[PDB]
Formats: sequence, structure tokens, C-alpha cells
Amino acid sequence: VVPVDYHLLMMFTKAEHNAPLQAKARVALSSLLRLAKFEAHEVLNLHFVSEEASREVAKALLRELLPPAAGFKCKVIFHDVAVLTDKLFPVVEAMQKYFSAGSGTYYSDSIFFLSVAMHQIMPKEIPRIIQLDLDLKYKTNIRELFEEFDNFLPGAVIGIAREMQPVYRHTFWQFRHENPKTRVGDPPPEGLPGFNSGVMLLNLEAMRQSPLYSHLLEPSWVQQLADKYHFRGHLGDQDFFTMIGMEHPELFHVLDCTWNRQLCTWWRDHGYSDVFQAYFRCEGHVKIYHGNCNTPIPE
Amino acid sequence: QCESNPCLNGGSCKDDINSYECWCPFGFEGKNCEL
Ligand SMILES: *[C@@H]1O[C@H](CO)[C@@H](O)[C@H](O[C@H]2OC[C@@H](O)[C@H](O[C@H]3OC[C@@H](O)[C@H](O)[C@H]3O)[C@H]2O)[C@H]1O
Ligand SMILES: O=c1ccn([C@@H]2O[C@H](COP(=O)(O)OP(=O)(O)O)[C@@H](O)[C@H]2O)c(=O)[nH]1
Ligand SMILES: [Mn+2]
Repeated sequence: VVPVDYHLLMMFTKAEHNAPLQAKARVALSSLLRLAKFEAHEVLNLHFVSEEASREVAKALLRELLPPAAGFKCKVIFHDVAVLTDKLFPVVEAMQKYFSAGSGTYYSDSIFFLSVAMHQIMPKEIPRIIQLDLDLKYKTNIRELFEEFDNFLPGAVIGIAREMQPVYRHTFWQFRHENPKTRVGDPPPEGLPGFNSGVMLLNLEAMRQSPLYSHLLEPSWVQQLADKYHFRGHLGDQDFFTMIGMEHPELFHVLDCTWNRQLCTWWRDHGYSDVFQAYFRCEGHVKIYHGNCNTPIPE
Repeated sequence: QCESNPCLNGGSCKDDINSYECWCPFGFEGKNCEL
């Protein structure tokens, strides 16, 4: 049989003596594994980006959860955060000053841009990968997320869900001020509210093969757009994709909100009471809950 | 990480060193838009 691989990637760093993080990881990975089903020739590859202490923590957690109930083949892979940081830095350096807390350009922030250059980091034998936060709870078979790759229109390189708070309405304030009629930062269904990075379908082939996407990674393109949008953030990859998503929405297959149902309401209580609801509304059968900003996930 | 700057101007992080003023989203007041 022709073995078929599926690839997931999760950041899992600074996890020793971080019980809140370990408990989140535990909820995410047990729900993922309990509900996953794959055909006999298929293998689920779980990539973790970790320094050595967190690798040990993850191995202890994983042994308790593997092999999975459903009995399919599963392979665990660790990537050294230090090695990845050095590979990312040349590509990612020029964007750091716009999207990291706060300035300027520190190695410690480089790893938060991993997804933007994932196609240069993962070996060519990996054509596609799904990057996932560890503060998720899976309500369906993760295998189903992979069929969304099929719905990418020509030119789209990444699948990503909208941001469900008005954080980008706030971030794009000046651009919105100077452009009253803009959709930039407005709520759906017709506004561009920006993106959330908790669930991302990184089509590595399409990223590698896009002239547009490659250009946007260039220092001078990053700088021109950040200037145009007066953009400053501290959320890393999420901010960069949000920004280039304003200029080039063709690059992104927008996932339905049910694939990344964000629970965080921090922005509601910081100046956005009125409009908050229009950003936060998500209806349909939930597939993944995302307990962002440390928000308890319900049961 | 850093805490988001509740001000409309300046950096992404609250108490941005290069920021002197704080423009608060409508309905809030203070040096951190508290009230
Ligand atoms: C402003 O500061 C506050 C206090 O620190 C944060 O809670 C806010 O961030 C929350 O609201 C906006 C969300 O976009 C954010 O969630 C994202 O965090 C960055 C990504 O790594 C992650 O996957 C995504 O969920 C959430 O924590 C901040 O705007
Ligand atoms: O110390 C940390 C902080 C974050 N993360 C990873 O990066 C994500 C970023 O923050 P988190 O999801 O905890 O909060 P959110 O960013 O969703 O508000 C987490 O899900 C983890 O996968 C990590 O490995 N170690
Ligand atoms: Mn998260």
C-alpha cells in the first residue's frame, strides 16, 4: 500500500513548571487523539517545536495518550526551537520590528514567525502542514480539516479563519481614520477583520511556488506595506498574515469560524462593547474551540 | 509577550517608551483607558 502522511505542527516551549500550559496541551492532544480516525495506510505525524526540557515534558504526556484509541499509525517528531530560530532569522528579521513586542529585533521573537517561512523550514517531502495552538479542544476528526486544502482557489497559499475580536479594528485605527470608507478592520460578513493564527493550513508547495507570496517576504515589501497601513503589532505571524491579507486577500482561503472558534473576549472590555458582537458571532456546528487569552473552554 | 496597548496611538505594547500621549477608544479615560 502507498503510505499517505498527514502533518500537524504545534509550538510547545517553556513548558517545564508551566502547569497551565501542560493542562492546555493535555486537553488539546487527548481530544485530538480520541476523535481522530485515519485509514490503514495513513500516518499522522505530530511535529512539536520545543527546547529540550519541553521535549521531555511532551514525551511524558504523549506516552500516556499513545497509541490512540482508534489504532491508526502515529509518528512523533521534535524540532529544536534554537535550530529553527537560526533558519528563520534571515527570512524573518525585517518583519520583526513591525510585529513583535515591542522593538526591535530579538532572537527570542523569531520563532513567532515560523509559519510565514514554514515552506523554507520543513523539508521538501512535506507538501502541506497544519499548524495548531495547544489551547484548543477538538470536537471532530482532524482528518476532516485536510479536505479544506481542496477548496483553495488558484493563487491561495494559506487557509486561516478570521479573528473574532475587534483587535484589528483597533490596530488599523490610523489607516481607518485616513480611509473612512475602508473594509480594513471591519467585522464580517463584508469587512476584513483580520486573521487568528490558532489554526493554519500551510500549503508549503503553494507557498514555495507563489511569486506573490515570495515577494511579500522581501524586506522592502514588508516595510512598504507596514508604512501604508501604519501597522504595529506584537502577535507575530498572525499580524503579518493579517496585514498582507488586507493587500492580497487572494492568498488566503478563509476557513469557517467553526474551525477555530475563539473564546477570548479581552477586547470587549477595552473599548469595543458596541461592535464586539459583530466580530465574535459564530454559528454552526463547532469543530474546534480555541480558548485563547487563557479563556476556560466549556464542556 | 506584552500587554496590548489600550491607546489608539503609539506601539502595540502598553507603556510604549516612545509614546507620550494616550488616545483612548470612545467611552474610556485615564493613562491606561481605565474608567
Ligand atoms: C492584547 O493584549 C491582551 C492582554 O495581554 C491579549 O489578551 C490580546 O490577545 C488576545 O486577543 C486577540 C487575539 O488575536 C489573541 O489571540 C492570538 O494570540 C496570538 C496567536 O499566537 C494566537 O494563536 C491567537 O489566538 C488573544 O490572546 C492582545 O490583542
Ligand atoms: O510559553 C508558551 C506560550 C505559547 N506557546 C504556544 O503558542 C501558542 C500561543 O499562546 P496561547 O495559545 O497560550 O494563547 P493565545 O496566543 O491563543 O492567546 C500556545 O497555544 C502554544 O502552542 C508555547 O508553546 N509556550
Ligand atoms: Mn491559542
